[PDB]
Amino acid sequence: EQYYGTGRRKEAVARVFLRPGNGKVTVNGQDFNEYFQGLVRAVAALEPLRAVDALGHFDAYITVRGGGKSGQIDAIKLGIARALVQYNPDYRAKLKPLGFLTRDARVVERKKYGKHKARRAPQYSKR
Amino acid sequence: ARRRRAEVRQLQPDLVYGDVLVTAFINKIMRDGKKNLAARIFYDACKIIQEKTGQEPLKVFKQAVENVKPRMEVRSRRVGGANYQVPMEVSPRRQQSLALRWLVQAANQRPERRAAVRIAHELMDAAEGKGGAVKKKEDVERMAEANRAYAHYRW
Amino acid sequence: GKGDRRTRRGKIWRGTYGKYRPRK
Amino acid sequence: PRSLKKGVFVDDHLLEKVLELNAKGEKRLIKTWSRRSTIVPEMVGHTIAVYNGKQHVPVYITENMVGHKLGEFAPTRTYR
Amino acid sequence: ARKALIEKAKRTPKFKVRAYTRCVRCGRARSVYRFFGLCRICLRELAHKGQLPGVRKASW
Amino acid sequence: ARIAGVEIPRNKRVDVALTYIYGIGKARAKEALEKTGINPATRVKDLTEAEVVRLREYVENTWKLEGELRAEVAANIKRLMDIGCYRGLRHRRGLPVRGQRTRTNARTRKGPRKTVAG
Amino acid sequence: KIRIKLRGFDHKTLDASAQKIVEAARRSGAQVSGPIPLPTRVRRFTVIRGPFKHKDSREHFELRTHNRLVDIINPNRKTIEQLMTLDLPTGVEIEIKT
RNA sequence: CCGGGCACUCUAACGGGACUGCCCGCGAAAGCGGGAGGAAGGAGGGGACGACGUCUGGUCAGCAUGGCCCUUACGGCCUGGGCGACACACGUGCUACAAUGCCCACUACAAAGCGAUGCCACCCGGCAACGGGGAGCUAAUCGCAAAAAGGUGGGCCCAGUUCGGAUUGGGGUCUGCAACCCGACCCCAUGAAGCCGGAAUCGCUAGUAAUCGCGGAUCAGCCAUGCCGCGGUGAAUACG
Ligand SMILES: [Mg+2]
Ligand SMILES: [Mg+2]
Ligand SMILES: [Mg+2]
Ligand SMILES: [Mg+2]
Ligand SMILES: [Mg+2]
Ligand SMILES: [Mg+2]
Ligand SMILES: [Mg+2]
Ligand SMILES: [Mg+2]
Ligand SMILES: [Mg+2]
Ligand SMILES: [Mg+2]
Ligand SMILES: [Mg+2]
Ligand SMILES: [Mg+2]
Ligand SMILES: [Mg+2]
Ligand SMILES: [Mg+2]
Ligand SMILES: [Mg+2]
Ligand SMILES: [Mg+2]
Ligand SMILES: [Mg+2]
Ligand SMILES: [Mg+2]
Ligand SMILES: [Mg+2]
Ligand SMILES: [Mg+2]
Ligand SMILES: [Mg+2]
Ligand SMILES: [Mg+2]
Ligand SMILES: [Mg+2]
Ligand SMILES: [Mg+2]
Ligand SMILES: [Mg+2]
Ligand SMILES: [Mg+2]
Ligand SMILES: [Mg+2]
Ligand SMILES: [Mg+2]
Ligand SMILES: [Zn+2]
Repeated sequence: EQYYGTGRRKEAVARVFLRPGNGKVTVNGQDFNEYFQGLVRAVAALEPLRAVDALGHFDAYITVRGGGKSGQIDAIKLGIARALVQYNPDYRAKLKPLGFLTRDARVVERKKYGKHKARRAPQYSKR
Repeated sequence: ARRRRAEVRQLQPDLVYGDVLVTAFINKIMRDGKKNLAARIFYDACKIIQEKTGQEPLKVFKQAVENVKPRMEVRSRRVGGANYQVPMEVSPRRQQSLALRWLVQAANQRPERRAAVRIAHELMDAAEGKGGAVKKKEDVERMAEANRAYAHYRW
Repeated sequence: GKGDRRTRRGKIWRGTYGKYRPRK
Repeated sequence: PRSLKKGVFVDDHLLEKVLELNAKGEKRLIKTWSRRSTIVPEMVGHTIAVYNGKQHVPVYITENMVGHKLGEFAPTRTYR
Repeated sequence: ARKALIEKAKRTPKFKVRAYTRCVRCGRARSVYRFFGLCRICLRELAHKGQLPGVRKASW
Repeated sequence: ARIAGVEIPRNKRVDVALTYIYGIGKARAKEALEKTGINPATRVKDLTEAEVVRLREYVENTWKLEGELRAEVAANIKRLMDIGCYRGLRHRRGLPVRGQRTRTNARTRKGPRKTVAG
Repeated sequence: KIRIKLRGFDHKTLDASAQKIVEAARRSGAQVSGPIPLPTRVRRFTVIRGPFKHKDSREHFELRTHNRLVDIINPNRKTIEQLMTLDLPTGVEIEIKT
């Protein structure tokens, strides 16, 4: 009937709700391509369905909030793959060599006192 | 890298051609962290090269990069006072970085107005064996075979 | 650019409003 | 670009002093430490010693200079 | 600073604009945090001592 | 096409070709193209003399312009310079007026760097 | 409507205070909604480490105001019976609005 | 938005979780190489944390303090001026020299904070800074608020320009007893140098550099381009 995964990337979450359907994807009450599309990276979110050839099987409804859009895409990528494994746990062995089910733990490195931006040091003269 | 080998960064396959060399080229185009703009430059240049020439831009991009790969270059080495321009080979990883960076830095030296026009035109010339990028490659291998007299300093 | 105060961009750089960057 | 927007400000020190000097006719030099104030038309023709911080400088006030402030005519620094 | 310059305490300042911060503990003129009423130095000295409730070390 | 005192912008859009008038920036050009009912995008070479004569009517006598402006500015300097004004003293010695610092970076107002010894 | 606003600098004094209130109101009142945790207000202060510069050595401190909500639904007496003055915690502070 | 529900996102407290524990190889061992499982592996990433001591380092001008001087005065009050001076020199930054760009309209996705005489939605006047009116908020419930780069559409067509916003004339708002020395902000006009920088030299090894905005501390106001934080997009390269 329905399968779910959460997915997260860089202070951004996007809950993926999978239902068997024509292949049409809604994101925040907008068309998938009316939200994205002006962004070349957008197709990455959907790569889990091409790894299992789940293209024409599922419809998806997503709720994406937080962060910027490019991180929103990666969270959708995971949430899609998470709902995919809960659907058929035999897809773990399929999806895992690609890493689609791993979380990207890289977040903005905090700024540190004495530097300009958290690594970049102020330039000096000595003379 | 004093300690380790400092392994290579593994680039993500191209979103379009599934090709890592594409992404690596797109990155050299990207400035100020705009990967979105850099792709739209590259892909809108793929339409120029495929219309103004009835040939697949995939094989031309490959063929252009190959013609700019230097087989040898010159390096300095501190010897007996002032140093020397010493010829030696180019590891195949460095042939990649140079030829890619050379294509991009050449295209921006071009006369054409819009970005993707310069890229596609430079690419088209580079595969054909001409254009500014192939001159940097043909000029480097001219440094070697010129200072060839120091081929015993190989290091 | 960010220097011209009679452009929208030079208005957001100073953090002010005017004819070249109204509120709503 | 200069702005007081209304109630063009003048110090109460000289104001009550000058308006009384009109009713008795133009007087000689006047001591003033308040250059904060603007100039008003009823100063024209007078002589006012404005403080630069060190001395009192005689300033003949005329019709052309009605808009400004005192001390615009009594500079502070001294260069070369 | 000087005991005379703790005249801000007695302000009756004749102009509100002449009210200035004046760290209370040490009589510092310049850098006075307003929520504590201390100066940046008296703030660190009282924080370490533990006399400022809720004020811990900052780490993240 | 001569609108103000002798002034001949050409071949470009009309609003932008008005910038080439002294007393006209982008705010005055957009205003004249608005109040004279002219498309700002039309090329200067494609301007109707009936539109051009309407433009000359407007701009010539609405605001003080090119010739008079230069004299009005200078006579507005001599004004504060002839009186003992402080602002006038700075205009004499070629220094900033709006209250900037001169210890460095006075370059635009004054005499690109003339160096001495130490 | 019975609102109870718990605020304190220590996060163990609020919890020591909030749990005690649910246990006195769950013997009488309906299912109390629960100890719902509200976000924290974090005031930060950054101070140069010494006097008289060495500008680039500052160490910062933070003062965190933790918040909690209570919301007993329809409490009458044996709720308010144990709620007059039985609480221990000190760094805690409470308000009531209806 | 209501009814209603806690599952989800979240919030903020308690826990679990990774240990070379499992497999192969080497090794005497410690461990090194590689592999599966796993959100994560050999210090997962980032902080706070800086030993015996060194430099007679820095500060008696934050405070404390030994000695020495001053005592109608080195002290005390005020107004005014100065800390902003300008023939030059260095440091650190900001904005740029443009088309991977500038401008205009339209439209989309943050994290972290601040606010009771303050934050001020919203309405009216004003080109606008802003003024009047006035709602809500002791604030996950209201407000700062619009995030910007981005996307779609359109304009400029390589030019000291629709690049660049210095300088200067002119009109005006606000704070403040008061803006001459000496403030910020708005509107009109002016539209400078500058077409990627000599010798030399600086930063960073991954969410890093680069770039884009946002907030805060002090503060009536502000010369904040500073500083301390926040997230958005997101590289190149390391033979040695
Ligand atoms: Mg950043
Ligand atoms: Mg610094
Ligand atoms: Mg230093
Ligand atoms: Mg501009
Ligand atoms: Mg001299
Ligand atoms: Mg003392
Ligand atoms: Mg003050
Ligand atoms: Mg000159
Ligand atoms: Mg000259
Ligand atoms: Mg000369
Ligand atoms: Mg000497
Ligand atoms: Mg500092
Ligand atoms: Mg760790
Ligand atoms: Mg650690
Ligand atoms: Mg010493
Ligand atoms: Mg100073
Ligand atoms: Mg209006
Ligand atoms: Mg709430
Ligand atoms: Mg709510
Ligand atoms: Mg609440
Ligand atoms: Mg366009
Ligand atoms: Mg020039
Ligand atoms: Mg221009
Ligand atoms: Mg040019
Ligand atoms: Mg390092
Ligand atoms: Mg402020
Ligand atoms: Mg200034
Ligand atoms: Mg700021
Ligand atoms: Zn103090």
